[PDB]
Amino acid sequence: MAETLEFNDVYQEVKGSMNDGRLRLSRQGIIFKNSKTGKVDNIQAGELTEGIWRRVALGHGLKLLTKNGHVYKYDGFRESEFEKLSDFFKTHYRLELMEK
Repeated sequence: MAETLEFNDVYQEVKGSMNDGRLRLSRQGIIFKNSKTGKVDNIQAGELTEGIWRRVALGHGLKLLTKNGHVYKYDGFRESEFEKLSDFFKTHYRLELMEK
């Protein structure tokens, strides 16, 4: 199975704003880099408590909750990405993406 997944065409959704950037999943966690501002966010695998897959304004999106109460939303996936994302979360993050 894949040890990394990369999405170069998704967006972080913050209060209705859509910030383009690059999302990279590895066995250790998730990194998002905002293309405009260069701002990098990191989520460690062990910090994830919940992952949700749902329809959003552009395609589908992930909504991720961490143990410290932070919420991260990444939007603009094709629906066909669900299987690889679901498998990655289950295998490496030991979490089952909830479909809502």
